[PDB]
Amino acid sequence: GAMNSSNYAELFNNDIKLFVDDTNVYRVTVHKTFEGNVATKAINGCIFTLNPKTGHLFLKIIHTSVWAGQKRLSQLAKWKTAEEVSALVRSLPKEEQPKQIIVTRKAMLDPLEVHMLDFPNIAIRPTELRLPFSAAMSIDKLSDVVMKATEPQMVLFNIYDDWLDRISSYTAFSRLTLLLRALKTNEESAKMILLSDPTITIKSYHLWPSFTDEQWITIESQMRDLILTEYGRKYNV
Amino acid sequence: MNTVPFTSAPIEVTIGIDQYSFNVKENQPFHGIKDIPIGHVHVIHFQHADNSSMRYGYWFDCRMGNFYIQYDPKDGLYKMMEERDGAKFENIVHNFKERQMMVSYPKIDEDDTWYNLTEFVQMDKIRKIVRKDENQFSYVDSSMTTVQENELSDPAHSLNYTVINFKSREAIRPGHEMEDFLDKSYYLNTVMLQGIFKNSSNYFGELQFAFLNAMFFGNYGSSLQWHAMIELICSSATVPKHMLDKLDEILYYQIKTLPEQYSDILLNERVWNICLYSSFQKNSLHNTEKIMENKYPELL
Ligand SMILES: COc1cccc(CC(=O)O)c1
Repeated sequence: GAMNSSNYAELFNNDIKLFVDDTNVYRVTVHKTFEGNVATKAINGCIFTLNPKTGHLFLKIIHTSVWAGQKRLSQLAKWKTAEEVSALVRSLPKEEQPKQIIVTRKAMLDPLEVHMLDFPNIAIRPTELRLPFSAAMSIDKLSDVVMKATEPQMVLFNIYDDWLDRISSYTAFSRLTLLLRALKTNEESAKMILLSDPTITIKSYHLWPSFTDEQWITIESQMRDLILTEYGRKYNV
Repeated sequence: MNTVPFTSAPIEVTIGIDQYSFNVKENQPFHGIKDIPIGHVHVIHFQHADNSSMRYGYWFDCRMGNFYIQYDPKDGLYKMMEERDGAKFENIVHNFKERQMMVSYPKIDEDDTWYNLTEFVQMDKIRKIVRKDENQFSYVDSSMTTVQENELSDPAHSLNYTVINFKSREAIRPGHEMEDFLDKSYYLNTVMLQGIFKNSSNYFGELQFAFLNAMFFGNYGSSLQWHAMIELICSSATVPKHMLDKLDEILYYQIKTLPEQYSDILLNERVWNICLYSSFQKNSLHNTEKIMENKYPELL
């Protein structure tokens, strides 16, 4: 059934599973036309497919050419997502294929179920968690590879950098969701927190700065403050 | 005009014959139903006064043999049987008819309701859905499950309706996933009509039989089958024009006949709202939409 707070540790057991988030697949800018009407212009997007136990991120870049001449793009985007996830699964060796795929939005259930009919043993599940994966395009290196793409492309990352050498995947996921929630609630402030200290850098092969354990505690506290704050600035509390 | 004679009526029972019904008291001198129209299938059905649980009954066609009803006190039900001795059967019916011990099939001459509900229903197809090859008539009751229900438990006692499943490899061509799921024309026209049913008459026959088993026996799996067969047509963008016009007439008479008080359990809100107001065929069922809106505007 659905994934929620009660069965949360299931994410970090040894059954392979992927989260799929489609919120950045179809992206547009809305603008005025010379005649004063409104039109959209698509920009490159991405499917965010994440193994929460290992941090492995399969970032399928969606180039704007896939929308050329198509209608009902928001509906097509869900089926395109499901097509690409199905193709990714088929590309993996059998012992790497997931046993479950968790979709962050319930509208992905039928498109993914239909594309995975050949895989009756892979469970397709929704979730009650409100996960902040939409903020993935606030990670500079992910945004850069999406916007520079001139053709469809898959790029592999580890979204935990080297954190699993020092922490568990439960703790790594908690750190990731805190970082992404902060970037989603106040991107400018969050990025200021992450980079204010020029002596801490991002390794070429990493996404996040090379914080020590103690510095991560400070960083993590600064992100919680940001989130609670914004929740005040928003609601006036 | 044919007759279904009865040995006796030892237990109080409500007896249905097609859309008609009458109450028989315990040990009442009731010996049959006469003046049954030739040319249609018929259903004779039962609900005991003491256990309204289990409506049950028999589909039959008097052109196929001489059938009589007799109460079995061991199995506790009214059973249909076939008499092979024709002279004997004619003689039994003639005796009951002279003593005026039978009720008359009470067809009004203007009234085409039963024809309209059974237009495409054939006894040979009923007997493939309800498998009991040693009899020419077919038993159905409230509890019998369908082949599809059993996949999701006795096979001999099942309703072998054609399995319809919109999220199945049969319904979805590799590479046309979105296309075939959002427009079921392939599944309707190639897989089901050309492939399985062979023609629309056989499709409509199974649809009509499923409705009638839902209405007369409260058979839940038959109700599921009826709605699935409607939804498959309404969710197809490409349907022969004659099929849509005929479907409108079929459903009109089914909705007209449905007991007003069973609409809550025999009509699926989602299917009907989708079919009448969202589907490809939302503008193609004028008669059905008008009777639904005037008779059951709450469901919608
Ligand atoms: C009650 O109607 C009929 C007709 C044919 C045979 C029988 C059974 C009998 O022989 O008693 C009953």
